[PDB]
Order: sequence, then C-alpha cells, then structure tokens
Amino acid sequence: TINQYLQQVYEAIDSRDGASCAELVSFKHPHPEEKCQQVLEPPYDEMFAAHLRCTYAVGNHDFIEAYKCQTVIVQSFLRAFQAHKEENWALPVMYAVALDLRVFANNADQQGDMLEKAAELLMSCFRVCASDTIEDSKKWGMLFLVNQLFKIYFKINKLHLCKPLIRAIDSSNLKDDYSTAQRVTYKYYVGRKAMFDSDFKQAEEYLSFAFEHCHRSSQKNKRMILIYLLPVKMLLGHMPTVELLKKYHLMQFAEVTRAVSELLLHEALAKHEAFFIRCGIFLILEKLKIITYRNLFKKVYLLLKTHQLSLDAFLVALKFMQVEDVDIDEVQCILANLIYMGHVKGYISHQHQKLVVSKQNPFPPL
Amino acid sequence: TSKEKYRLLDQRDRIMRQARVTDLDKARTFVGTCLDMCPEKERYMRETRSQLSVFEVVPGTDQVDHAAAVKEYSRSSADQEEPLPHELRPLPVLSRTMDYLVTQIMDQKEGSLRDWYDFVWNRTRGIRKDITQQHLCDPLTVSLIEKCTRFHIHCAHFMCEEPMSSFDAKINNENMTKCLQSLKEMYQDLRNKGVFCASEAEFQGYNVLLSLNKGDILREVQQFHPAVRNSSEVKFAVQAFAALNSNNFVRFFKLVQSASYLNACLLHCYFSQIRKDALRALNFAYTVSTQRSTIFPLDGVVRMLLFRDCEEATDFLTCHGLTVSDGCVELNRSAFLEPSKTRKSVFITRKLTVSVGEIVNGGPLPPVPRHTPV
Amino acid sequence: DEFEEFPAEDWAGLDEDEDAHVWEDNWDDDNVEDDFSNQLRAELEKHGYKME
Amino acid sequence: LLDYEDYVSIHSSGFRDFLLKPELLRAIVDCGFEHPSEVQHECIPQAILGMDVLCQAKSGMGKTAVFVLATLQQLEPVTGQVSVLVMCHTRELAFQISKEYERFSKYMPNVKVAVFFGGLSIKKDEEVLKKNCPHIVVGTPGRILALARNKSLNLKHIKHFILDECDKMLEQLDMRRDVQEIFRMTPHEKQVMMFSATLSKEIRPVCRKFMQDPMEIFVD
Ligand SMILES: Nc1ncnc2c1ncn2[C@@H]1O[C@H](COP(=O)(O)OP(=O)(O)NP(=O)(O)O)[C@@H](O)[C@H]1O
Repeated sequence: TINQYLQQVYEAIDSRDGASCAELVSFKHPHPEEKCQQVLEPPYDEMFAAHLRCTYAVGNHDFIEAYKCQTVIVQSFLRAFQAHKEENWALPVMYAVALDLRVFANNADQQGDMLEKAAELLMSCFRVCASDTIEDSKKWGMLFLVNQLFKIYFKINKLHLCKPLIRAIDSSNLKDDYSTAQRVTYKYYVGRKAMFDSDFKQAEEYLSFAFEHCHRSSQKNKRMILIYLLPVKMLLGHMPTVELLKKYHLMQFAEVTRAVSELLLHEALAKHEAFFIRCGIFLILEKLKIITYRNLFKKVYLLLKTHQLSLDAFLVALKFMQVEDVDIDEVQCILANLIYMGHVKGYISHQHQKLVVSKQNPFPPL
Repeated sequence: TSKEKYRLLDQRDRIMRQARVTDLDKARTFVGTCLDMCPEKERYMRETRSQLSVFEVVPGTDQVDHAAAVKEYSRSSADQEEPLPHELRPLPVLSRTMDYLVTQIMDQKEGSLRDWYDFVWNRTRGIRKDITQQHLCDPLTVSLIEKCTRFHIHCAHFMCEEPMSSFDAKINNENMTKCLQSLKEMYQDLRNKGVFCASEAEFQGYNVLLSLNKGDILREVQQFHPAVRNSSEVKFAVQAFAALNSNNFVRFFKLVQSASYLNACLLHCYFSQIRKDALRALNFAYTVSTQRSTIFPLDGVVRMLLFRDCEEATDFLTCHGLTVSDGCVELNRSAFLEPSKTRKSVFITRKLTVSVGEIVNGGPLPPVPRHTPV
Repeated sequence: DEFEEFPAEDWAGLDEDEDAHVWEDNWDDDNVEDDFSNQLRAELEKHGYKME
Repeated sequence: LLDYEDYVSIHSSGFRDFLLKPELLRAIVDCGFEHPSEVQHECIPQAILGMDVLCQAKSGMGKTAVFVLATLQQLEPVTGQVSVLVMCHTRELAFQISKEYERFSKYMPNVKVAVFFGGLSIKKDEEVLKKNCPHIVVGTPGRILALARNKSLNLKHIKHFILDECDKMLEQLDMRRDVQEIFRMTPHEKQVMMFSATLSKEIRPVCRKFMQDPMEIFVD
C-alpha cells in the first residue's frame, strides 16, 4: 500500500532509475506530509506528499484544488532538479508531470486566467533545462517543454511570446536527435504558424514530415494534420483523391476539389462555410481564386482552342460566376497578376484587347 | 505675485505628500477629486517658467488663461507617482475635457499647424494616459478614446506635407496603433462582462485596415463575435484585405471610392505600395521581351490608379524610370529601376461633408461648456 | 482541435503507413467533354464567339 | 500580332500580454507606463527565458525598463543571498536605478535593494551588508573590486549579471581588467545582459565573449 509505494520511491531514488519513478508519480498506475517527510530529501519530501494530495483531490473531484498541489509537485521537482550537478537521471520524471499540468489547467478552467497561471512556471522548467551546458547533458527534454507551451498558447492565442522558443530549438546542435514522438509533434506547430505567416513553402516540408511519420493507432492525430495540410496543400496544387477523403471520413473538401480541379466554388464554399471559420481556414482557403482563375482559363482555352484569345470571352465566363461587379479592368488586372506571378505565360496587348498565351507550353505545370 | 503662491502651495503639496506612506488588492486605485481643467498648481508653475501654450493664453500675454489652459503630458520619470487627488480628475470632467477640444480648438480660427498639432496631440495623450492611470471601466470613456483615435486617423492625412520638425509621421502611427489596441483590451473585457457596442465594427475595420502587411490579422478575423464578424464594416475590411495579398489594385481603388471618409485615409497609408506593385505588374505584363517597349495610355493609368490629375501621375511616372510622352507612357522591362515626398490626395478630402470637429464627434456637437475655476 | 499525445514514445519505420498515390497529379489534362465544361461551352456559344 | 517568346511587421503587443505576474501587472499601469517601443517588444520575450542580449539604442526608449522587468520577473526570493549585480560606473544613474527598483516593486516587500555607489569608504558598505543582506547589489566596478577581494560579499550565487553603459566601461583600459576579474567569481551558469547608448566597430568582438549565443539589436 502506502508503505510499499514509499519503498518503491526508496528503490527508485537509490537505484537512480527515472523511468520507474516517473511511472510511480504518474496517474498511469492505479497507485500525507509527515510520512513523505520523515525519510526523503526535502524537495522529494514535499514532492510525493503533494502527489498524494493531488490523488486525494482527484478522488474528491476538486480540480481547482488539485492544480495547486500539482504546482507544489513541479516546484519541488524543479528544486530537486537543481540539486543534481551535471547529471540527468531525473529527466524522464518531467514527462510524468509537465504533460499532466496542461490538462490539469483545463479542468481548473471548468470548475483563461488559470491556463495562464499554469503557463508561467513551465517557462521556468524550460529555463532550467536550457541553462545547462552530450550523453550526460540535461537538454534532452528541452523540446518536450516547448510542446507543452505550444498546447497552451494556441488555446489563449498569443503568438508574440513564441519567437525565441523557435529560435532556441532551431539554433541548436541536437535539434535533429530528439525523441521521434516529440520531434514530429513540434514540427506541426511551427508548420502551422508558417501557414498563417504567408510563408507556405516552409510549411510544405514540415507538415508533410508531420503527416508521413504520424502513427497508425491514433487516427485523430493523423486527421488534424490532414486538416491543416489541406490549405497549404492544393495552394501548392497537390489536389487530393476521393479515396483519401473517404478513408479519413472527411468529405467536405471533395466538392471543393471538384471546383478547384476545373459560381461553383462560391456555392460550395457558402454551403459549408461554418466549418472553415471554425479552424482558421476560410481566409486561407480563399487564396485559390488565382489558381481557379487559371483553371477557368484552361476551360476557355480548351473550348476555343487558338493562340490569341479575346478578353470579352473571359469577361463572359466570369459573368456566369456572378459575385460582385466584374468589369473589363478587373479581368485584365487579375490576368496581369497571373502573368507576372508565373502561372500564365504570354503578354497582354491593349491595342487589340487580346491575350496571347504560350504556344508550346501553354500554362506551365506546378 | 504668482511666484510666492507657487512656493507656498508647492510646499503644502510636498508636506501633504509626506503625510502618506502597498499590496495587490488592499490599496484601491483612489479616484481623485480635482474639478478644474488644469489642476490649481500647474497654471501658475507654467506661468513663471514661460511654458505657455500658445493658443490658450490671455491675448495680452503675461496672465495664464484661468478659464481654459489645458495640460501637457511630460513623461519625466516623475518621482511623485502623479500627485494625489489633484492632477487626476474624475469621470464627468473627462467628458467635458474632450468636449471643449471638439468644440473650439480643432476648429482653429487663426494660427499655424505645427503648434496646432502639438497642442491637440500632447493633450489627447494626457487624457489617454490619465484614463489609463485612473482604472475606470465604463462605456462612456472608451468612446472618448475612440474620439482621440478618430483625431489621430484624421491627422494621419490632414498634415502629410508638413515639415519633419512638425509631424514626423512614424511616432504618430506608433501612437495610433496603441490607441486601437487600447480599444481591443477595453472591449474584450467589456464584452466578457456582457456590454455591447454601437460602433464596434468601425474601429475593428480600422484595426484590419492598419495591419494589411501583417499576415496574422487573417486569423484574428476568425475569432470575432459573429455579429461583429457579419457586420458591414468588417466585411468592407476583409474585402479590402483581399486586395493586397492577391495584389488586385483595380478592385482596391474601386473600394476607395465606395468607402467612408475615415477609411479612405487609412487606405492612403498604403499609398505608394499599391502603385509600386501595380507598375511592376503592368510593366511585366505588357512587354514581350526585355529589349523593346510597348505603348500604354495615360487615361487608363489615371483611371485605374486613383491619380487625381495628370501632373501627380506624370511626376510619379517619371520618378520611377519611365518616360511620359504626349498621351502615352513607354512601358519598358529593362529600364524599370527602383529609385518621394508624399502629398495630399483630394479624393479623400472631398469625402468630408461635415466640418472637422463633427468628423471627430460622429454626430451633433454639444453646447459650449462654461466653467468658473475658483 | 487539441492535438493529442501519441500512444508510444518510439516506433519503427514499418509501424506507420503511407497511402501511396494520394498526393497525385494527373488532373492537368485536356479532358474537354465533361458536363460542367458543357455549360461553360454553351453560354460561350450563345454570345456568338464560335470556334472548335 | 506577334507570338510570345519564352513587408514591415510593426509591433503589436501591450504589457498585459507579454504574460507577466499580476504583481507586475498592477504596478506597471499605476505609473501610466504604457505604449511600448520596439526595444521592449523585441527584448522582453527572450529576456524572460534566461537568454542573452546585446541591444543598444538612443536615450528615451526604456533600456532600464527592460532590465528591471526581466530580472524582477526571474528573481525568486532567496533567503539572504545576492543574485543580481549591476555595474554602470556613473553616480547619478545608480540612484535612478535604485529608486526605480523601488518604484516597480510597489508590491514586493521581500525584494530589498541596496546601492553601493562610491565615495563612502569600504567599511560603511560592509556595515550596510552585515546589518541587512540585500538580494540585489548595484555599484561602480572599482568599488565592487575592494568589496569583492576582502571576502565580505558572497558572489558564488550570482544568477543575473547586468551591465549598463558598457561603452565607456570598455573603451578605457584598466577597467576591462576589472570586468574580466569580476567575471571570474561568478558561477558558470548565469544570465549576462549588456546595455549601451553607443557602439562601434572596434568593440564588437569582445562584447560577445561574456555570453553564449548572443543576439543583436542595432538601430543603425
Ligand atoms: N514606454 C514608456 N512609456 C513611458 N515612460 C517610459 C517608457 N519607457 C521608458 N520610460 C521612462 O523614461 C525614462 C527615461 O529612460 P531612458 O532615457 O529610455 O533610459 P536610457 O535610454 O537607458 N538613457 P541612455 O542610457 O542615455 O540611453 C525611464 O526612466 C522611464 O521612467
């Protein structure tokens, strides 16, 4: 019972195995102050007494009160984490506690200021692991302490704090040698901001790294990276298949992948517009106006089939689409945008009001 | 004289400051009780040391105008924590302080503009910093912060050809960003309590119009309240935002003419960026190669790019490498080099039917307030 | 929208799966005779601009 | 006819969402201290991590606001131990820093600030230190030598080491040897700051020798 548990703490402390002590302090097991204080070192004396207090507060359903006990645990662990001079047996113990505090912030929100007060100490756990300066180093769990701040600061939406946290990890020697669960969770988040910074190519290498190495057993984590890849893909022009969307049972993009393949887009957009202002999606997903414009150019080019095409016909093809007040200056403006961005070759002549497209390679493939 | 009274009641202010000696919530923010428009101290202090506001003085010079002579800011690392009841005035006096500024000084009868901007600017920063210090949460004073916001948005166009000793537009833009940010921190905490606004989407449109070059503002458009997301001012703002990033200038300058007056000068903040991208795109578009040039007419470029006459368009068009001849411009790929003083574009200032103070008020002016400071 | 943690800390190169040819590009072809390109033909053949 | 042949990101965030303590969120606005410049906006998120900066700008921008609002945030209360050392070699600026430390610690009773400026001998500073032990020591380099050599100041728990106006510190000889000697009794893990009003080309390589992975702000 409690004495067998405490003898397990004694064996975990004396044999310095951090995986076993991380397993005993977690809630993954089935598994107050004087019994923990009569035998342990004074940071570990407060540590496991507050672990027992957190277990009793879970059993009381007092999730506000459990959070401050689970603050006393990690402050005592940080004081014990100071006490090991150039040694890192206690580094798997941190994954047992700093993963917990995030969700123990969330329940303390229910019964976000409390997410904030949880979010200011995990900064200091990053400070301690970033202070030490390879096989005995204390920096192996640094990137775990950036993937617990990133799962707080997108639930409050603060972005300006997290541009030395990217700079600390990205300028490091051991950044390509972390654990493979955390190095692919992180590579999503810095990819995700790279969608919102109009720097899509930086997000192209990362989330495709996040999609390809995601595990089979958790389909939801595959689905979320699929959701956030689908704006940055098909702006590049990846153009998914029906079988992918049927396999992940996510079929709302598919009609859009009809309308982006060749107004249809506005009707299919406003039919389910409440999904695309739910995950930060619609104002990203409107920017394929300029590639669906090239696909409508392909539809006019394949149906009229000569080199020089008059602009009145593309004006007619947009007057079918019928959104808001299209004229002849708007047509030639967005055609000039297509012709310098690189999607459409040729030149615009104003003397005859005809567009010449390229003869041997008409619209270059992306 | 005023000097001996200055020394006597400065001495009383000092020994009253020695009569007080600190926790998070035990010391309440302590609303002050001073009623007049410029304490009782500061007018005499500025009278002896010749720091006189050049508009509001008695016109025989010498005597400070005791009925009206408004305060200046002075960030000075003031070791005094901004006095006690005095120098910080309670909430009904703030509305009168803004009301006297919309009533008479922003309709300036005679005088220069350099002293006029400093006179109205350094005051409106004083009301802003004092409502910041005072810690008041009311729907009335956030409208006054929006009044200083509309004043800053109006002065972002009204003085642009003024000298660099007078305006220096960067610190004005850095102030006007913090104005609308004080609006956002005010109204998030106000909407979380459950108090809505009559004109929320107007300055949310001002916020979206202030940050087109910042790409994150797209995501900010997601987490609005759907009433203010579906409002017409924010829907003008998003359609204005989808003309930079897709680089559509014809639609952009069609949305200038259909805009309000105060939106048009925020569209004049991005004045030289749009036609730089437009003259890059049209020169790349209309040229078959890099060794010959094609004729573009002047009527098309003054129709598309909002240029109010031929002379401003031709000045912009020869100060970029191209050459204007008769009624045509020779668009050339090779001679387009990136190398100007900004101006007053008349199509914004013709969209103001009301007078200047009635622009800042956004409606009917109150009657002139009369006060007797004794 | 919460990105949940993975079940195990480490795995091999065979444990996860790809789906092979899903990020695929064959759509840039010259297939004219689809029905949505019929209506886009027909209104373009109602304004009297006619070509094969 | 003829065939075809083949920006600025201005600052946003206010002082509410840099993400400070409430004790530093009430006292930051009771002075009316508002509208951040780009120096605080680009320096404080990195300075709360424990990283190392070498920023410079002109007067009137708030360098001192940066190295109080970072270092009071990082300071845990230690029972009678010295953790912050600031050397600046100028007599008036020491009094400004020691007054504004008390201004910005409007809440904090446990944070005690003492300043050891110069001209008031050696034994008076030792009597000040023995009568009460402050957390924070501010003083001129030449005085804190003779305070450090005589085994009276415990310098083995220095966590933060802030230098202000280092341009006139390191343009003069026989004081860089003072800085190299006061550097050695500090522990190997610490945070070192650096602030100046002016910088040059001949001073750039030595200023990076006190810090690991530095970062640059230059107004230019
Ligand atoms: N954003 C701000 N708003 C209001 N007051 C400020 C702000 N920033 C700084 N101050 C005040 O302005 C005073 C002047 O500080 P400042 O001149 O910026 O120091 P400094 O730049 O280090 N001088 P120098 O060493 O010559 O460069 C400070 O002591 C603060 O009280």
